[PDB]
Amino acid sequence: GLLKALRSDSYVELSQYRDQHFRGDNEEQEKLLKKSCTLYVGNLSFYTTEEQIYELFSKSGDIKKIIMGLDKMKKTACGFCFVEYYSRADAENAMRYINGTRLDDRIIRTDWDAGFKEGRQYGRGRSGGQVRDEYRQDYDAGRGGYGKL
Amino acid sequence: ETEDHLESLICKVGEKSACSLESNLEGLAGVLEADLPNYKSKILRLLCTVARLLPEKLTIYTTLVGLLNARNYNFGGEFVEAMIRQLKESLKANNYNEAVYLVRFLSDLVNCHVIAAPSMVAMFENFVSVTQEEDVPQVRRDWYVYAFLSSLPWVGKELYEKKDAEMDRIFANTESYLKRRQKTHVPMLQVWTADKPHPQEEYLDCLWAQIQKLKKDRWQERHILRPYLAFDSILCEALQHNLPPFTPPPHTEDSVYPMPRVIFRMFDYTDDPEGPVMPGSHSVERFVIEENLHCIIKSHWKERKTCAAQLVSYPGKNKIPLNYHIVEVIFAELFQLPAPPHIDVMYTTLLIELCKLQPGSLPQVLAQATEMLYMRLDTMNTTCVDRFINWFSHHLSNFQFRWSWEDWSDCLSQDPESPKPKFVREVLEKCMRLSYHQRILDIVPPTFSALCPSNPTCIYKYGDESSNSLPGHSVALCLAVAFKSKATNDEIFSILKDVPNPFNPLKIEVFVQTLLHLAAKSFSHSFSALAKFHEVFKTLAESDEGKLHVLRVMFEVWRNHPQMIAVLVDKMIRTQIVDCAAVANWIFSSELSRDFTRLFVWEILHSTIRKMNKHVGAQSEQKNLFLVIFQRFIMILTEHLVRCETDGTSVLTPWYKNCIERLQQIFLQHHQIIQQYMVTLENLLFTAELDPHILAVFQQFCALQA
Ligand SMILES: CN1CN([C@@H]2O[C@H](COP(=O)(O)OP(=O)(O)OP(=O)(O)OC[C@H]3O[C@@H](n4cnc5c(=O)[nH]c(N)nc54)[C@H](O)[C@@H]3O)[C@@H](O)[C@H]2O)c2nc(N)[nH]c(=O)c21
Repeated sequence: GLLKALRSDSYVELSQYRDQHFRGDNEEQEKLLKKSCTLYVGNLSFYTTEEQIYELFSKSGDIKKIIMGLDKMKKTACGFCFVEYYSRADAENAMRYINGTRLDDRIIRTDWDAGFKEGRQYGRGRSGGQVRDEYRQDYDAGRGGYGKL
Repeated sequence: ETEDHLESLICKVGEKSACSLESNLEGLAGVLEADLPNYKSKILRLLCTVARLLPEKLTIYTTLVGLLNARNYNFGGEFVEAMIRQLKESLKANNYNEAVYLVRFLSDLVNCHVIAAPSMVAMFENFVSVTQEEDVPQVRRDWYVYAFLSSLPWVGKELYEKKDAEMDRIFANTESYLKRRQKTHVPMLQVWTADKPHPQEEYLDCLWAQIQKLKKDRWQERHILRPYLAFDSILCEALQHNLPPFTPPPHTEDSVYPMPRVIFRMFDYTDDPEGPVMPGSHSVERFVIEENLHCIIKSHWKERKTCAAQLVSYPGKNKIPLNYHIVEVIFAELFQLPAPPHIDVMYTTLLIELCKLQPGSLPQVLAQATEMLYMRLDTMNTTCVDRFINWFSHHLSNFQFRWSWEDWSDCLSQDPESPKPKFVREVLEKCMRLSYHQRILDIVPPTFSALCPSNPTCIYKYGDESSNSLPGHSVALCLAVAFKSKATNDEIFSILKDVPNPFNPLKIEVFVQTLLHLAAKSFSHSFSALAKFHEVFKTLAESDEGKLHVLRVMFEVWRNHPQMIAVLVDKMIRTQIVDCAAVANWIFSSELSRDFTRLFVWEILHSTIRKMNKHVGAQSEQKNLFLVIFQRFIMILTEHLVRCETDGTSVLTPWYKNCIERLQQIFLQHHQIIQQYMVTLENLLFTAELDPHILAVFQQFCALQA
């Protein structure tokens, strides 16, 4: 026999985020999120390299591919990436133990992703970067100073 | 009522509550009784479930079951009967670890007046009797003895009081058995070979010494919480049941027993003078504390924040230096051989959650422990050193890489190949991978400069410096133009025809030198470069020599960037540019002999073996990969030994330590799989003809299931 209490795996649960560009029914989006091997990683430094992301995320398993987030305009690093694993299990351990730890001295946040599609590697903010950075207020050195607009 | 509510009540009892534990137990006893006429079946299953899945809460549930037996004798009887069925069912399925908890549960039930002592003493006689069976694995005898001895901290006193003659008899048999046991496996499981300051003991010899002390102390131990002692009036008047004669399930071909173990030990009371006195290495208190903590982790390893909360809220009869116990148990897990109970990175973040929870105390202990681990590196096994390296560096990257390096200045004057200075280099290199070259150069004292990793700069043979006299010099510079111009595969082949043929090595060299050089910007460039010109690769390295030459050149191009070397090999294997066999032979090649003792080399080899493991159908290729690896290990190890016999020098050199332990690591990290090849290995490679130094590793490995 088993116990429900021991099944607790809160770090692997879906978050509130939903891709507002996803071409399909929300049901189909969650359906993909639950079998996904891809993770969205946020709050990276603009100077954070792909090599650094490989070293950190490989601790939970073998990485198939990494896609860096780029400013839709200047095509430079804008602070986020997608890490795709070969197996769900390795993607879960990253959600369990890497999410919320440091990378380039910043606390990053990981989230399940429905899957990569061309055009998704670009910030959707008006100024080209990530939406979050459009109306920011603070002075984040590792994120391009002030929040643009 | 919903069975869900019933489960919640049983699962939550004993947790944080305004009322006393005793009160809550009595309360639940009532509820459970009233719901017996309609949910007795469900209740039986639930109690049996927590008995085998919540060992850390053992005495909480035996007490509950005790109170119920007192109220309903027949219910108590059906619970025990259910427990025995579960025990057999568990043994039947090779779930021996789970079975032990069931055995301790039945044992403690004696203190709850639910099971007559005589019944337990008899069952244990049949347990120890297993050591007398013929033609069975030592690991089978071990488990039954362990299940017996590890139950004593709970029911030892009572059993000795009711049947001291019987018990003296069982003990005598147990001791004679422990005296003839084979100890071949020990050298392969020790984290340290040094027996100073703390000997790393074989688990059964240690548990026996602890039991001996408990006995000498008239079976009095001051740690275990026993809720039932508060219901003496109620329990001391309940009818006790008699267990049927227990016959242990015979050994079979399908039987798989737990591997033997070695007790991790790094602390004693002198490491915390101003805190509560730490129970010694040979006291049942140390055993019970670590057992409970290990179980706490087993139950909550998935939720790091919760896991840290449970460890820190661990209850005990008397106060102990909990922080030292928690830290020691975590390292005992990380450094366990063959492997840790859970994924390595988990321990890194668990330690961070513990630091956030106890900011004023946990951090000092951790730093202390880190210092001790560093100072004892000289005899630490290679597999553990790697994990130490990977943990410490990852840990530092979460605290701005701050560390008092001058504390380890002793390594500056030692032989570069020594454990300590090597550890520092490997750690700094690891730190650079999570950061960048300058960052690491600026965090260490000037005195450590030399120990820092060289700048991961690419090396192009036909760059500016180069002369035009070099073979292929023109074709190389030609390829450079073609690549910048988006040439196709056919165009690249045509350009390569202008290369003389010494399988053409020069064609490969110029092609790989140039292609890699133009994609040196990032991993993605190199990856896409390998993919785009995948055709040229397959053709140029269709032969084994070809694959071998590709790796050789790639190594000459990125020898300063180990991380790049690794990810390139991984990609070349996954896309068939080269195969695992080639990579294995490349690892033991002359061009890599100077880096043979470095970490990245073995990280690549293991990633290669794992890829082969995940490849279904290709079982022939899997066995051949192992055959190749062991074959090369035996060649170089033999070569070293023969030369030491001649030249008359000592065998135990830093190089030897690495190589011999890396061979050991192959077995440890893949003990599960290699098992099926075990036979063939003994027939063709690890024969009696081998030098004992090498054959010994193979025999220690077999000892894990002998
Ligand atoms: C955070 N992300 C981002 N992504 C993926 O990254 C790519 C680049 O997209 P980005 O430029 O970050 O743009 P988004 O569409 O991802 O923008 P954002 O969610 O920041 O805002 C969208 C809208 O939602 C509003 N909003 C902000 N905060 C809240 C809130 O607390 N509640 C509600 N209800 N709404 C909120 C904003 O005002 C705005 O109108 C791109 O590919 C993108 O998909 C990503 N992917 C995953 N898997 N997970 C993530 O967390 C992210």
